[PDB]
Amino acid sequence: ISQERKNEIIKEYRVHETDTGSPEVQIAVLTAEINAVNEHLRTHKKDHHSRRGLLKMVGRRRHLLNYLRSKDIQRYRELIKSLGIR
Amino acid sequence: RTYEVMYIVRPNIEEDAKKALVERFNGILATEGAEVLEAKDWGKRRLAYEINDFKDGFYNIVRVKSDNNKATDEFQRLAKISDDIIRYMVIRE
Amino acid sequence: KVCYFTANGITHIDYKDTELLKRFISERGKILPRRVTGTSAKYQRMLTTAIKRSRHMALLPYV
Amino acid sequence: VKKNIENGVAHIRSTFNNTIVTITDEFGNALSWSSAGALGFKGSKKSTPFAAQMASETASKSAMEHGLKTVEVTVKGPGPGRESAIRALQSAGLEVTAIRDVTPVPHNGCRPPKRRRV
Amino acid sequence: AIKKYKPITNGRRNMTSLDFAEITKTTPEKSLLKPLPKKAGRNNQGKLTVRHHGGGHKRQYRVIDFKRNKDGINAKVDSIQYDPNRSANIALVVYADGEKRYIIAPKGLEVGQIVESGAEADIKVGNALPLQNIPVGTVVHNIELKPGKGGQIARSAGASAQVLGKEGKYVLIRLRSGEVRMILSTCRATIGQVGNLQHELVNVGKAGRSRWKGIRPTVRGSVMNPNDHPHGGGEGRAPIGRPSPMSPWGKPTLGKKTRRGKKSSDKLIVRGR
RNA sequence: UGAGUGCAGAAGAGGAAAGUGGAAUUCCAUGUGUAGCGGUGAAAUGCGCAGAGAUAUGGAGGAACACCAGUGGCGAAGGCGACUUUCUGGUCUGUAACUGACGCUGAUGUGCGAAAGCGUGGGGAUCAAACAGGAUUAGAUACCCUGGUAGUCCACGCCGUAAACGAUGAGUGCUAAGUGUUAGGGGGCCCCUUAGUGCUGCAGCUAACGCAUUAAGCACUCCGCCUGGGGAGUACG
Ligand SMILES: [K+]
Ligand SMILES: [Mg+2]
Ligand SMILES: [Mg+2]
Ligand SMILES: [Mg+2]
Ligand SMILES: [Mg+2]
Ligand SMILES: [Mg+2]
Ligand SMILES: [Mg+2]
Repeated sequence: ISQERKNEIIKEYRVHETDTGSPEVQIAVLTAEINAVNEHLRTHKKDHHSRRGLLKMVGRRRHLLNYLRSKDIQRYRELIKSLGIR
Repeated sequence: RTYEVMYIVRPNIEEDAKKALVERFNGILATEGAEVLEAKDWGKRRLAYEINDFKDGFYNIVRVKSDNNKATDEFQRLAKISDDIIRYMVIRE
Repeated sequence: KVCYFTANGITHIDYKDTELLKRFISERGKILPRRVTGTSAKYQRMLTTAIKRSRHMALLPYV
Repeated sequence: VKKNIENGVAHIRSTFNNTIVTITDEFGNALSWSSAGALGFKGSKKSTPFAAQMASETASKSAMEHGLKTVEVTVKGPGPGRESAIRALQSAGLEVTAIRDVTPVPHNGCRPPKRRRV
Repeated sequence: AIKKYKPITNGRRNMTSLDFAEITKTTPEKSLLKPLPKKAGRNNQGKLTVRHHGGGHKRQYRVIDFKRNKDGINAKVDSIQYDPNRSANIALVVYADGEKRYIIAPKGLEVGQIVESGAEADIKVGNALPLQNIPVGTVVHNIELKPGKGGQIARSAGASAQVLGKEGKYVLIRLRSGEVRMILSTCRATIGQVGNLQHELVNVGKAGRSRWKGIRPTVRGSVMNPNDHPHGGGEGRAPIGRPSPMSPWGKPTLGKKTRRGKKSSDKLIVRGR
């Protein structure tokens, strides 16, 4: 993707203004990334080197998401209903 | 996305249709959601190796700014058909 | 010895400057090696790209 | 029977078991050749410098009857026949206007054959 | 691509068939249909001249433009239909003057897509040009061999030809079957492969599925009697018993060329096979 | 502080689809021109007076991309080498805004995996299992030679192996130096430092060989694996 869309989405999920490193922000970015890579793969389905990075992104997402579930279920539930990933 | 298009026109075209051809191709690269930062012409220069029993040919650079790639694709497509053209290369810069 | 591009400050090689490239070539159109020219690897790799492009466009010979 | 061509090419193909030396126009038309097999050489003699000289001499003397003085040299292949063949061509009463050691070297092309184990 | 039916019975055990997914309308255009009665190898004389035809589903002929004489006008593909009269799928193209005609639909022709014709045309698939304004190497179909008559050399499914060069008034064409042929440059053609590219991968599965098409069964010669077939006769199964395998009417069939040799295309044909 | 994000930068044969190009081989057609060519330890089979081979021109077609090219680079490995466009992943440096241990390993499972091989459908130049011939030899269903089918090539599936090797599991940290190189950064051509990549080498280790800041050292965590050779990576399941 690009800095443009990246900024455009982290603005609306960051808990505050200078934050750009919260789990919510990261996992939103990640969902954008994996969706992009999937739309690449539905055309170029034989790029396993790119599916690999997809899998890494998914694992990192789920790790953040388990941590947030441990920390505040309310932010967890709210984020997942805002993203539609469960 | 600033590209750079250079092609080759066979020496045995008369100057009028040569000007017309170059108007066509500049209008193609420009008239698909683009613009042309510059449209340049060197001259009937020598070739290092022969094409189709041609020995020398024209050069024409068309430095383009664009996005979405459609113009450049149609350039390649039509330059394939056009036997008035010999070479074409695009280089993103 | 010395690198020509580092010497001259130029940092980006163009596929059209035969009066800059033709001295990095043998008699037979062959790319010269780096121990000969004294170039860096970055600029040598640039030379490969630029030269082979110029050859495609007939600005220089394969032979 | 008569032909008057003043300048031409000599194509020296040499290998590790035979050399052939043919004498043409500047347009690829044959006037004469020679070969160690034409001279009767059989075996490790065809490989030699000697048969190379003798073939160049024979073909040049076949071709000067067509009135040839100058001739361009065109070498192909490996083998220790080419230098001797060329010196012999100087001795055959012909002038030498250019050597070209052009040899078909590919750009990483067709797959060569397997290795001989003897 | 292809439907592989599961093996319930033994008739669907090795069957395949087509998804029919290139196809948008089934109901045809009433205005362009014509009747088509079966003849079944039966000549004017009433006699069965050609064997292994007859006894199939009935059909109605979809009238098609293999000429494309309507030039300059641009068309709009409306629907891609079925034709039983052929192996390929067809397209209802609507000219801007409001006329509907069928064509052989190529590979990659989509609904809403435009189709021109003439010499001043684009080189896109579905468009019809003469072999002068068709450049070299391009892949084509529906070539006519006589200007004005209509396309006869690329009409089946998945078929195409290749333009190679020009001998002035003639044009070299690398047919399917590998046979090169000069063709006259006024003659039209279309760019692309004909569609239904998987028509050949259809396992029929049954004898009925062939009888529905109009294919009576082939009886072989080694089972007929000597009154009927020269391979025939013999006590037990017998082999052929001749230097050459023969046809029913007593001509050899394996290897023997059957072509006339003082024909006018013999000079137009550069390479064979 | 570790691990991750962001901001500013760098390199790269990382991967996938299409597109373009040139050298060479093979094949064809035409011209010239005639006695062999090719190959061998040496010869013959084979091609050739139906005009070969050489040579020149042109064309068709398929495959691989000379020089750059490097103990160089990238990738989890396998592997990746013409050029271009489109799409796409990961890594390194600096900063110190940002979250604040979110980390490591990882059985079962899932998925990627040279080459050969298999299925379907194309393609088909070279090379070349099998096959045929010649030769060699006591014999030669081998080496060598002439040819030559599958196959090698493409797409979609399958197999799921290798001396798949660094025969060295992954993560983290501490432990003398020296010298080359790759991509960076800071300072004043030199110095210093990150992440890799090679060589030599002290302590230590090792049965020895040798490893030695890219440990085979010192230690911790997790996983898998060994317990004499053969039978046997066989058999039954
Ligand atoms: K390996
Ligand atoms: Mg009977
Ligand atoms: Mg009879
Ligand atoms: Mg019997
Ligand atoms: Mg009988
Ligand atoms: Mg062999
Ligand atoms: Mg180091």
